[PDB]
Formats: sequence, C-alpha cells, structure tokens
Amino acid sequence: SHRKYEAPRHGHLGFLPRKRAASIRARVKAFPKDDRSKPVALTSFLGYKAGMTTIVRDLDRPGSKFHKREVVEAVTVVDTPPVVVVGVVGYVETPRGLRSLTTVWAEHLSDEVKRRFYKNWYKSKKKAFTKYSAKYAQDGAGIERELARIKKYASVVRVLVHTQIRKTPLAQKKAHLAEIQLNGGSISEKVDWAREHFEKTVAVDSVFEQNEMIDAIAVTKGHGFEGVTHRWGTKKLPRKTHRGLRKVACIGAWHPAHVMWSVARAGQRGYHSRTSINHKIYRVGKGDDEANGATSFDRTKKTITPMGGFVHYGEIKNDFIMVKGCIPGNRKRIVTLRKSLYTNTSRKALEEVSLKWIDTASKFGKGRFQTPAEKHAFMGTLKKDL
Amino acid sequence: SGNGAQGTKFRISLGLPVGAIMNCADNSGARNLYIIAVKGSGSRLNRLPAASLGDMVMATVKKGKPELRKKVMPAIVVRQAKSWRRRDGVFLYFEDNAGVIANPKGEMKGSAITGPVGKECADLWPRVASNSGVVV
Amino acid sequence: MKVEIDSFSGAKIYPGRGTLFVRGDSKIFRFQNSKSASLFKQRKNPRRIAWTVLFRKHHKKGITE
RNA sequence: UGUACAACGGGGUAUUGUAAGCAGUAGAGUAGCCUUGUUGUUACGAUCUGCUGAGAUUAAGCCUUUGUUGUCUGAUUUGU
RNA sequence: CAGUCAAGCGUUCAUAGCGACAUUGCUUUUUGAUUCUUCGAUGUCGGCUCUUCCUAUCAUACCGAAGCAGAAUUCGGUAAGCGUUGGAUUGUUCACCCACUAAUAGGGAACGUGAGCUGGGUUUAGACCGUCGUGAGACAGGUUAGUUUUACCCUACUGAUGAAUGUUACCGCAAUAGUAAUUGAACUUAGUACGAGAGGAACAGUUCAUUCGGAUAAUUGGUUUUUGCGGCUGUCUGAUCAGGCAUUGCCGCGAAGCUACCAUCCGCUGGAUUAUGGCUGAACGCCUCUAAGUCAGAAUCCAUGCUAGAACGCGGUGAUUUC
RNA sequence: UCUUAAGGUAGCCAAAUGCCUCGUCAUCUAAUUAGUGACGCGCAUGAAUGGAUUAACGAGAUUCCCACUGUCCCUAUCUAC
RNA sequence: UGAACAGCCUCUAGUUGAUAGAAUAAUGUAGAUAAGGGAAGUCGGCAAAAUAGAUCCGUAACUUCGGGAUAAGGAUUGGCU
Repeated sequence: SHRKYEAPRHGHLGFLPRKRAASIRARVKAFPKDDRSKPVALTSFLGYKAGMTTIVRDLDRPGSKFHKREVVEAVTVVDTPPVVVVGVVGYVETPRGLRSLTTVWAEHLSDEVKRRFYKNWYKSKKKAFTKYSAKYAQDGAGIERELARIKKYASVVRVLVHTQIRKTPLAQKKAHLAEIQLNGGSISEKVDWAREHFEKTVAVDSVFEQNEMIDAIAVTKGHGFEGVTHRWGTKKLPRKTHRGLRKVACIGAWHPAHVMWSVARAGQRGYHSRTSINHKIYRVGKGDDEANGATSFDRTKKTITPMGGFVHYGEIKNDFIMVKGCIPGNRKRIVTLRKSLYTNTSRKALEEVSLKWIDTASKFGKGRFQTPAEKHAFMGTLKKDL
Repeated sequence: SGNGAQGTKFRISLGLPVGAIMNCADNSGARNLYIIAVKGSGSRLNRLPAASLGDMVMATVKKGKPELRKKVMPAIVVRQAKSWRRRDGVFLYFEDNAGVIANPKGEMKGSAITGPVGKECADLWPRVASNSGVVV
Repeated sequence: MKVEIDSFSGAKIYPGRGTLFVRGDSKIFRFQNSKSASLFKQRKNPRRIAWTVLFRKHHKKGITE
C-alpha cells in the first residue's frame, strides 16, 4: 500500500556518495567565467582556517527591524600567508574536455613546495627539479620556447601556487599546491603576468577586496563510521524496539528485490568536499599591521589573535580573511577561497559593511577579557605579578 | 505571525509546543491558557506546532473563569521561558511562560497586562504594547 | 554598543557573552556565564562567594589601589 | 645534525574557589588555677580572619618556549 | 473513474456549470467469481519507520473558459518538479469532530514493509457472560490473560582497501551517474484599480517566515571519566596531613571534544520547450497561430553550479637506483 | 382475545451479557466508537443455572485529575562490556 | 553507621578464579544526564522519573464502626559548645 502520511526525503540526494574526499584539499571544479578586459588577477587563494570569533556591527539594510542597530555575528578567520607562484599550465580545448598541454616551472622552487613531491623527505636525496633548474640555464632555451607554445595553443591558463606553510603556526612543513585559473588579460598577458610572478608572492589584499562575495571550498570535518540516525537524521525508532533503535526500519519494499540506492545506510560521515557560496569578507587584514584586531570605533592596540591563541591552532601572524558565517572544514585545515561565479547584485550582498568591535576573548573557555592589559586592570596585582 | 500583527517577527526559538499551559498575563479572569495550535505553523510527519514570544496561538482556558472555560480562543504569547537569541546577540528569557487572551484581529480581551512583556511581542502587536506595563 | 556588568559576579559582559534573565517582578539580571547564572538560581549570596566583586568590595580585598 | 623532533621545566590562556602551615585582643562556651584581668591563665572548642583571586589542574586533539636532557642509516621492494 | 446523445435545470439559454431516460468504456484502489500456483508452511490486519513509483491534481508554477465588475469561486490544459500536517475516540482500514495550514488528493510496490519493531485485533491452550445445545460443546458475539526465534553465507545497498598498465610523486581534464531547494506572511503599490455601495486586488520593491538541505561550534544551552577544583555521608588508614572503598559514592561548578532551527551561517543563473497566447500565410482569390516558416513562454527539460570520478578512460610535469 | 406448566416478579442494564450500535440525553474534552450518570418492548438481563448493593483488600481490567519525567516534540552526550 | 543477621566499609579466615594484548567506528547490552514544553508518543504513562527514613502539625468521602490512614497536605533534619 501507499505511505500513510507524506514526509520529505531524509537527507539531500545531490551529495551522494558520502565517501571520504579524494584529498585533504578539496578541488575547485569551476572558475569564474573568463574575461579578456579586466586586469590579470587570481581567481582563488589558499588559506588555513584558523577559527571563529565574534563581531558587532551596525546592520545597514533599509526596512529592517534592526536597521542602523547593533548586530552580533559570527565570523571565521582564515590565515592567508602570501602564496608563491611556482609554475604555469596552459589548457587547450578538446572535443573531449580541457587538456593541459604544458606546465612550466620557476627556477628556485622553495624547499617547502619541494617537499610536496616526496613522501619520505628525511632520507630523500632531494633531486626534484634539479635537471629542470639545470635546463633553466642558457637563459632558459627550452622554457622560452615552451611559454611561446602555451601562448600559441592555450585557451585557459592556470598558475601553480603554493602556500608558505612555514609561516603558519602549523606543525606541517609539506606545503599544499594548487592550480588557480587566471582571469584578466588574454593568454599572452596572463603568461607574461605569470612569468613576471615566477617564484614571486601574491597576498590576499591584492586579490580579494573588502565586501567581496567569496566561496569557501574545503573538506568537511570527519567523523568516522556513522549510523543512519546521525548520517541522515532519520527518525529514531521507539524505545521498545528489539534489536536496536538507531536504525531505519524498512529499507525497501518486497519488490524491487534490491535495497534501493536512495535508502539511508550507515557509513562514513564528513570528510566530504563541500562548497559554501556567498560568504562576505568583513576585513582583509595585514599580518605586518599591528592592531588589526581593532576598528575605527574600538581603537585598541590588540591583534586579531584571541587571548591564549586560537584553540588547536596558534596565533595569526600573517594576512587574514575575516569572513561572516561558517565555512566547511575544521581548524588547521586547508581551505580554498574563490570569487563568486556570478554577479550578486542582491541588497544583502551589496551591504557596505564596517565593523565596530572584534572579540579577542579566549576561545579556550569563558574568558572575560579582551587583552592582557585590560585583564590586568580588572584584577589588580597578583601573588604572581611581582 | 498573526493576521492583526504588524508583520515580520524575527525567529524566536520556539519553546511552547502544543499542549503547553502558560499563565494568563491579562486580567480577563483566566488563570492559564493551554495551547491547542499555533497560527502560521508548518507541517511535518510528527512535529508538534510550537509557540514562541509574540506568536499568536489558539488556546483554551483550562483553569479559571467559568465562561472563559470550555472553548477555544486566540491568545498571544507575551513571556517565554525558553531562552532565545536576539539579533543584537543577547540570550534572554523570562522565568514564566505566559500569554494574553485576544480576539483574532489582535485586540486584547483583557484590560491590563501583569508582569513584563517581551519586546518582540509588544513591538509586533500594538494593543499588547499599549496595555503593557514594562516591556523587555 | 556598551558592555554590561554581571548582576551577580560583577564581571564585564561583552556583546553576547552570557545570558539575560527577566524575573517575574521585572528585574533584569545579566549573567556573564553559566557560572554566575547558576550560582544565582541556587540562592547563594554574592557577598559570600569569595571570588565575587561584591565580596571583594565588602572585604576590601585588593582595594589598596 | 636543524627557524629539526621529542621528554621535562617556564610563561600565557583557562577551571575551580581561597591549600598546608603558622598566627590571632575572632569564637556559642564549658571544666581548672590565680596575681580578678578589662588580650588573666591552662585544657577542649565547630567555625571566622590574615598570609590567600590563594592552592590544585592545564592537552591528554589549548597557545608560546633565549631553559634542561636527549634522539637522529633498521627492514623490504621497485626499471621504459 | 471517464465519455457519447441531450428531456429538462440554470432570469432569458440544452452543452458557463449541470444532466434524467439510455448508452460505450477503463481500472483492479472494494466485494465477489474461479481454484491455476503453494498445505514435506511464502509468517497473516493495523500502526510505527523509510524509499520509490502511478496520476484519475488538494496546494504551488504558467495558462484557457464563466451566469469571471472587483473579491471569492467553479470548469479545464501542460503538469507528480514540490509539498499534502498536529490531535480527541477506535486495534481499526474507514469514519467522525477539534485546529493549523497553501493544501490537508487518491493510490501501488506479495492488501510494500514482523530474521525492521509492536502485538492492540485476529489466531491454540486459562477464564466469564449471553444465546443455542439434554450433554460433551458451538458462536468473524462481547470481555480478560496469553514465549513474536536465527544472518557469520550469496546478492543488493552503504561505506572501505586493492595486484597490473615501466617505478614513484604531483597537478589536472571529465565520460558517466546523482542533484534541491520549497511555500507563506507583512509593509508598500493601495483603501488604488473595479463597483452605486457593500466591499476590494494585482505587477514591481523591501523585510521576514514555513518545510527541506549542507556545514560550523565565535556566542547560548546539553552532555562530564579532565574523575579538574570545591563540598558531604558511611567506613578504613592511631589522630593531623593525605588518601582508599561505596561497580563513576553523591552534590555544586566544570574547560576540551561532540552537539541543538535549543545555537549560527549558507543554499547559483542561462538556454530550449509543454499548455497557452501571438505573427506572417496558404491550403479554401476570403479567412485562419499552421500546413511550409516563426515569436513569448511552466514549479517542465537540458545546461551553469555542487558530489563521486571510469579502480580495464585520459592528459601535463618531476625524479628515475654503479660499486 | 389465542396459548402455555407458568408467561421475567423484586431488582439491574447498550453492563464482561445489546445484533441495529459509534443507540438517545447529560457529564468529561478544543475535539471523545473511550469513562461516568440516567433512559430500557432488554436480538439474547434476572434471582443460591443466585439478583442488587457493599467498607476493606487486588502484581486483575478501565477512565479521568495532580505530581513526574527523553514516551514524545527532537535528538545530543558520557562510561563499562 | 543504622531500627535492623537491610545497604555500604573493615577485623579473623579465604580467594585474587572466569583466555589476554591494542585501539574507542557504527549497531547493541547494561548505567546515567539532558535546555523549553510535559503524555502532544502510544492499544495502553509500557519504560523511566517523582515521593520515600524519623520527629511534629493536619487528615475527607464512605464504613460491616474494626477501618479507610503513612489518607490528602505541610514544617523540621548537620556540626560544635
């Protein structure tokens, strides 16, 4: 017979299979549609999600119940030390897809990106790119003609960029590498621009702007094998159920005599690639800049790093992106930041945001102070403060 | 939002599901009101309709004045015990959940409101705002 | 914006950190944390809790400033 | 054989809520003695006060270390 | 359940909406008819959970018709994309009220679903009543109590590895498969259009919300074996200190981690079309959206985007073993 | 008036006995095939094939109310095995 | 300790036997806690929770006068002198 009362499907089907991601750095499937007009600029950036923190700002949308009144919002702060361009790959269009016909590398690749090619760096003899850097001699007799070949046959060119993993407070040293599509000039300008930037750095303030509508692409938090009740949110069976209740009861009718693919089943949860779009940048800070933890209203000399440092992460000592709302992936994790794939002329996106205050209090419990200076002021001297 | 309400009520966390009994903050003689539905509610396979601050509900007077007893009557939630977050960031809650009898258009049956009234409820419903002693 | 003062422990309440409590007699109490927000409902005395600001003021402790 | 890594120690951030010890013109008092006080004196006496936001714990998936002490070639397999 | 005709109904009028007398069908969603399958056993009603499918469409998208002034409504088309509830009583399917809602449409999958549950009903043996029986006993009559067994096999499904393609590492492409967003309210338009008045919209804009979904733990709440701190009982270590035991002794607080529409954020825009409305224009010197040609257009379809990446699809690049 | 051996008396009831039947009325509830109180031409109640009450008692059955709670809304966490 | 050959800890005595090691996924079995609501779940409050010892105050209907009754419902509770 029919289902007695209708109900929505438990869980979205567009994300199957809920298997572990291929790699810890979720790929960027799609890029903003290319132009040949605007200046050459990167379409993405690699960062490391340090954590979250609280903000207060004047909501500035007309017709709100809270127009021109304080709103408390959650933001995630992304550590973004300047990436280094180390290579350029050109793509040709084929009736079977885009095919990379050439990658061209720089001269002195960093040791931290050289570690990427190795699994056992400690005992390896570090011969990577030795003969490429040797080939780079005679003012690059092969490299020059190979760039010309890209210019001759390339429809889309992407630069290879890697993060300065050593600048972050992580225990890792094997830098992550990624392909970033270059939007901007025609192919020749892009590769000339990229050639100018070989083994040269790009920071966020040059690629992302305040109030820009960006996407975070990353691998979600993992949770190991997970039962259906949490994996799909299915109803728990009643308490008096024999042989357990954290299940789904009927996995399918007698016919078809097969468990249908669309039936909730227990297994891996998390660690999937997820793209979260339309996030708002609130502040593209500068690591060199002290007091980036303050605003035009607060005027304190505290940095963005919360007291006691971010939990599990450390401190922010580089440029950062302070973006409203959650992002996929947990702390320490590589995240990919990507420009929006369409013009977002919604009023909510065009809001001209300016912050008022930034929470520096400790994330490691219920800390009540914004800076050790203020904390000292409240409590006075201590038996330790001699 | 109720029909006589002045439009948009931001989402207060629902803490008074169907079957909850709240105090009667007005002076119509009802002692408590027992929720039988919530106006504007949704639909799900086993989800109860729930009430929040400022929601217009349909309630029954389980205890109190005889002629108010034993019939359905619309009510308006003025106090909630389930803490909820405002836009401005604060988590706040009353220690009593209570409402006031009102007709569907949104004019209170009672004359005055006892105790505080939630700011969202007062802002949403003008009549409760007029009769409210202290609004928070 | 403004920072509140906890109604029980006297700690500074920054935007959103803590809860707000409206008693039946319409007296509002802002708590910096569940610690204050729970010691209050237990009917403990702020003047008797050793780390409370009222206790510190009453016993004059640290008042040598 | 190092902006190396680790085990400890240091600092921060945190959690609880004022350690032990000592001292008191603190203490319902009760027994004992006298020089009968106005801090008399001995024994017992919960609890209070001062040292004392003290003491304890703090990554085990917290942050940072100018300190101490170490550790750093064992196996197997792979060819167009 | 759907048509065919059209006596009459409907102010006038058969066909806006109906539809008698008759009449032609369709479905297996009822009950029957048969006994072909199973009686060396296919677990048998309902509910609970969950997935998918049909369309004879309740709502939503776009439309055509009216005894459509507006408002509300009714009939109909493309349409199953998307949703179709909370409760009282009953084992109930069904039914009947209460209420919310946009709506509370009908159905299938061995009357889906018992090695998924429950065992309320039915359906062993106890027992009671009524009626029928002389009696033993009978009763889809009522009532009460009544063991609901096994998966480690194959497959299916969900997740997880994996030999070889010279080796190994990195960066990629993308065939194919999946797909998601949903609906309402308020302010304004506007007390405007419309109407004599009663009444009373809609297009755009804005702020929100419902259902669903993917993340995250800055904030709040929950959890506490941090057995972290504090406290308390009984006992034990001669007393003190410090502790043991009380299956985690208990209580207060309790970071981290996990987690909650109980917390927060986010959930994309182009084409081609259906219905339909149109154009040009013959067939049929006229006329006609139609035949040739063609324009706009739906919650439709295909893309954009998202997910996995063929482990027998593939690309670019690095380094490739001497004593 | 026909018939029997005599025609269900006192009581009780849609009761564990009432098919129609979810009987009718009242109460309980927002809503009640449930519960209770009445009504009784009662298919098919009824007097030691015992009738009607009945304080107390009941691991009997049933309904409602207060308290209580993860039974549920709506799931989350922790420990041991 | 306590009313107690209840429960918990100890003395004499006796054992330290039950295949172990490493991790801490899902589902379980056993033991808990959950904000707001409080049976809306469900055949049905099934399971759980709440109350609980003692002293004092108060105690209804009905009744076979014996009961109901610990009715219901409140207050107090250590240590030390």
